[PDB]
Amino acid sequence: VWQVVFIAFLTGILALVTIIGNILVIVSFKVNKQLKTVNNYFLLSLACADLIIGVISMNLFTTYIIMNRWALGNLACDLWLAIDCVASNASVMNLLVISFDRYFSITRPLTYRAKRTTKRAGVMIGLAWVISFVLWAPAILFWQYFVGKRTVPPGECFIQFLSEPTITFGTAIAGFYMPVTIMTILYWRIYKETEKRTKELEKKAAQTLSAILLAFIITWTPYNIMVLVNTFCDSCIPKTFWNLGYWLCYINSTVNPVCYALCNKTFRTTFKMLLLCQC
Amino acid sequence: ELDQLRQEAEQLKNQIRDARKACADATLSQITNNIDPVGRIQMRTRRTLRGHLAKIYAMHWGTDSRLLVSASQDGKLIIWDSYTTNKVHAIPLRSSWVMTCAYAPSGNYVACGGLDNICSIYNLKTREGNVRVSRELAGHTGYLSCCRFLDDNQIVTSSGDTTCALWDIETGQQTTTFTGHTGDVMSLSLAPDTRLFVSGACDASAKLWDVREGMCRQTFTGHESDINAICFFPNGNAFATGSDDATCRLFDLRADQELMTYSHDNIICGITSVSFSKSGRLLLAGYDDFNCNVWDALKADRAGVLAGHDNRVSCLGVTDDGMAVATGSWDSFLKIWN
Amino acid sequence: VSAEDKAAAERSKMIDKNLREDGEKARRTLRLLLLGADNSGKSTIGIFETKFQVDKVNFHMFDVRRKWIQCFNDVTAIIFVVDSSDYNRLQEALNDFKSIWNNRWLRTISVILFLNKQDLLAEKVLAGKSKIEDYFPEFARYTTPEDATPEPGEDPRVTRAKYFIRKEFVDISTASGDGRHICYPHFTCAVDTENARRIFNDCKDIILQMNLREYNLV
Amino acid sequence: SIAQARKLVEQLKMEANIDRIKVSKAAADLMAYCEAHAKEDPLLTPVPASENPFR
Amino acid sequence: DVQLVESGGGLVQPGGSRKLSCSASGFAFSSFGMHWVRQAPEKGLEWVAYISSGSGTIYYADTVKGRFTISRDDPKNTLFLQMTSLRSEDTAMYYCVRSIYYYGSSPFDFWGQGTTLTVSSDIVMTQATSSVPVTPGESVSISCRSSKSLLHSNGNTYLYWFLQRPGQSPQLLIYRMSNLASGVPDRFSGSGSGTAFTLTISRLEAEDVGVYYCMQHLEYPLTFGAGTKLELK
Ligand SMILES: C[N+]1([O-])CCN(C2=Nc3cc(Cl)ccc3Nc3ccccc32)CC1
Repeated sequence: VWQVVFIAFLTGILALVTIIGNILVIVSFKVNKQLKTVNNYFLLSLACADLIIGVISMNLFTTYIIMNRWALGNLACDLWLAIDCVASNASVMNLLVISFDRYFSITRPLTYRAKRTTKRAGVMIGLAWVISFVLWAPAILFWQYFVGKRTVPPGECFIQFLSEPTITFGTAIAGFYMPVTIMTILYWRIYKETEKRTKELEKKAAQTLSAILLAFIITWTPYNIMVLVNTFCDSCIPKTFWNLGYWLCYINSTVNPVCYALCNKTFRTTFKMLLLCQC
Repeated sequence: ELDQLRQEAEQLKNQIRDARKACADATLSQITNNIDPVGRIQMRTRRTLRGHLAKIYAMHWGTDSRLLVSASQDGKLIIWDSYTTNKVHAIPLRSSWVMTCAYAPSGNYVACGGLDNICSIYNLKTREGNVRVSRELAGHTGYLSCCRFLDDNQIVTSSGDTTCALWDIETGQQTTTFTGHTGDVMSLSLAPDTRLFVSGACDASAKLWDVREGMCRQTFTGHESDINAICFFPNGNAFATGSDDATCRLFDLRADQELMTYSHDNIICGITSVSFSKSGRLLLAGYDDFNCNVWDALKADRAGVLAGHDNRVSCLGVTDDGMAVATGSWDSFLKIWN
Repeated sequence: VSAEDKAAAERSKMIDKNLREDGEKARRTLRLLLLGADNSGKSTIGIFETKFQVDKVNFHMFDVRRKWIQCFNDVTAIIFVVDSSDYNRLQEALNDFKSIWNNRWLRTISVILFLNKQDLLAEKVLAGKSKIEDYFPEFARYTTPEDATPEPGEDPRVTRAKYFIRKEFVDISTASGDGRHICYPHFTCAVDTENARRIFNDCKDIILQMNLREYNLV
Repeated sequence: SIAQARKLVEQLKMEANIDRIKVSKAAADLMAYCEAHAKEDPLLTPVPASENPFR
Repeated sequence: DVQLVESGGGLVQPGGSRKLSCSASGFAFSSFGMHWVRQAPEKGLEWVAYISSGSGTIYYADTVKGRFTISRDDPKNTLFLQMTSLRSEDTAMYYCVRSIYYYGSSPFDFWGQGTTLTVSSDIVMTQATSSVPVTPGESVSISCRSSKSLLHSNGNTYLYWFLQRPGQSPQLLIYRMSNLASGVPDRFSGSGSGTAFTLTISRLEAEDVGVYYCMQHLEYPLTFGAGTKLELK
């Protein structure tokens, strides 16, 4: 086909954008002394999950579309789905703990950050990653052992328990829907004191609030919606439209540097300095 | 009467100016355009004394060029084994504002001073294995900007009451007071023979004082703003002043007038600390723009920059043996350059 | 590494943990600078230090042309007091607040304002033996700009002056800085009981400003 | 004020009287001093790695 | 005012257990490393155990490694030596010694008294001169020779000289060859090189009779000298 180069190039440019954006964040925290703060630990953790997506879960998907069938072993389809589901969950938890950390800094300005040291600034980082491991990796890597063998066709790579229609809503509720409810409630409450401080003692608050909530709802809801309807009907939505929403879920890792990192002025100055001239 | 002294003071001042001009036989630059330029000196960070949590305001090398005491706004005086980065001691301070710290030449004492208008002296080498306060010198009106040990029993301090004093540590009394400056004395340097000392002040004037007699021998006026740092040339017959007007100048004690000015068009921030080198050819000045410039002392051309701090350089000390330079900034790090 | 250098390193590590522990306890306290004038009631709201803990947060306030301003560049807020009742020196107070506002180091440092002798001010203009317009005539206008004051109406026309004197300290205030640092006018007496809450609430607001700026919601 | 004025003249007389020398004699000393002590300046003259105590 | 007082001990039948206690008073005990050293009735000083400041580093001698326990209580200003399975070779009098460790320090500076206990690879020191008589007013030089170069690459040599007067605890004269201690006359001096060290006692005087020992510090175990004696006539 004459469009194979176009499809790979379309995802190829986005794949390289994601990896270069994340590696800048992981080195900007290191080469710049002003970025070694306590709240910046959450951003580097989010970038770590972001680059894992950009090197393993994205390029392998490019093969699955340019090459019609999955040319890999039984286990070679097991670890990719595990690392994809772990990394994506890890991104949401890091975005969740960022909402909590921002929430208390605004609402407890003199107390919360005072009782937040590097020893206890990495604990919720660990629970952010540990929950991602246990909820997904054991449930996917060793699912065939628990029930028979590979129920998947030999030339496919989908997750086995998309058909079990009780775990799929449970793991979607515990993976996307619950963190989103906490996210918007906290980010709506943060806006309350933002208006209150201006009054007692408005524009840039919304310009950043939407750029961080919308850049997650629209790039992740369609996939979780299709999984909900897929578990009831195996073949009711197009596979190409299933795949586009599947690929759309990786784009949050692309925009995260220009969503949480490139928002900060101290990050912006460092990024401009290295982009203008290599150092 | 009162008017008569006014013209007499002015006329006698003019005789000073005429006497100064007769000694201006030739410019220092005129006769020094024959020596080989130092070129560019490349200094690299060799240590980072992590541990301070606030803005470092002063440091002092020991006479052994091994131990150094550092002062920061966290109320801690730390002695560092710079060879191994080890912390030898950690002295808590009663007042958290330290503008100066000194190391006794013997090594048994350290001096701390700042906004409390008190020079506190700590005994390091003593029984019980801990550092204790030896004396608390009181009597200045303004804040101490600098203090330098002469021996184990005498210390010369500079203050913001436009005065400098010499103390008897055992008695705790001001043996000598030095008056005559109009602005705030911000820096101090003892001569190698510890018989005279300079004290640059905020009135854009620097003065030589006599420790034995207590009389201001000379006064130098060439600057336009606060003089922040001052240091003797290793000869002891000249000193350099770094001023808030963004200019270093090398005054001469015998010629009694300025020799060389170190200024560049693109430099606008002031000068915080000044220290010469062992031979005096290098005039290192710490600036407000986060790095210190290694000026050529006889040539007034920037020979290099030490860009390793992300905040302004507060203190700039050089080892007595010339083997290292230690720079402390508001970044809460000391960097040992070689 | 030697036997004694290993032991020396163990000593250095122990000093490190006490330095970090002491530094951590030093992070739950707020530095406050106090300035103003001589006949101003500095201690009625060589360096004196007072530490008052309001709502479990330590506020260690400090009492002392001003070269040592470079020390107070990490201060949360500089408390300034001007003499409302003392009339024919206010233009000195404006000049002092002018340099503190536009100083090299106090560009991001907020200022709290604590207009003093408020009780004396009310009875100063009621008698009528003091022409402010003769001190400085901006009052010639006497606009009484529309405002709401909890306090009663001025019998002698005193209250507009209560906000008349006050606002000169909010015009120089909003002339340079681009919103980096904020001044907070207040009115206080010598018997105004809970006055440390004003700094606490003002210190609360400033921590938002740095917090919001890092998150770029402002 | 008269006493302070007298002290200023008394101080200035001490300033103008004592002694001075020309710059060329004074400058040639610093030119000679640095060139005489130039062999013991590690900052100016680089030192071997075996002699640097901050390796 | 520095004072280390040792207690416990006494007569124990073999197979039993006994705990010694040393109480410190007069110095910052929390900032000092502490040692336990025994003394056989007619032998020399011997290392037993060492506990660091903060109890983060403990070293026991191979002779009693396993049946000895060392511990300290900084709030109580005391340190203990729990001895179990006492042997017939453990009959000795135990001292407690303080040592601090930083740049320019003088470890093993102060020694305590002794507690009697009667029960019914490594560098080796060479104190060849078992006993040499010296006339008063003259000068005597003692030579030490270990079995290893006692100069480390950091420039720090390692020998501490000790003087054990009759009926008295050992005292520290020199730390690291060429460093006088506190409260010591200037006549004592030391010099030399690796495996070749000498201490000079110029102008020998009264109250200077005793047995001199030689200790290394480059590597635990803390092996001491066999003992060099000086006596009157
Ligand atoms: C789209 N993708 O590239 C592939 C899959 N993926 C997820 N899949 C799910 C599977 C089910 Cl059965 C229910 C819910 C979710 N949502 C997630 C929720 C959190 C983390 C991962 C997923 C990671 C990204």
